[PDB]
Amino acid sequence: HSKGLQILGRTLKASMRELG
Repeated sequence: HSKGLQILGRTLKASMRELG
């Protein structure tokens, strides 16, 4: 179940606030 939206959203969001 939602591990497959959790970790992607979390990773994507991290990826966009750890960007610069």
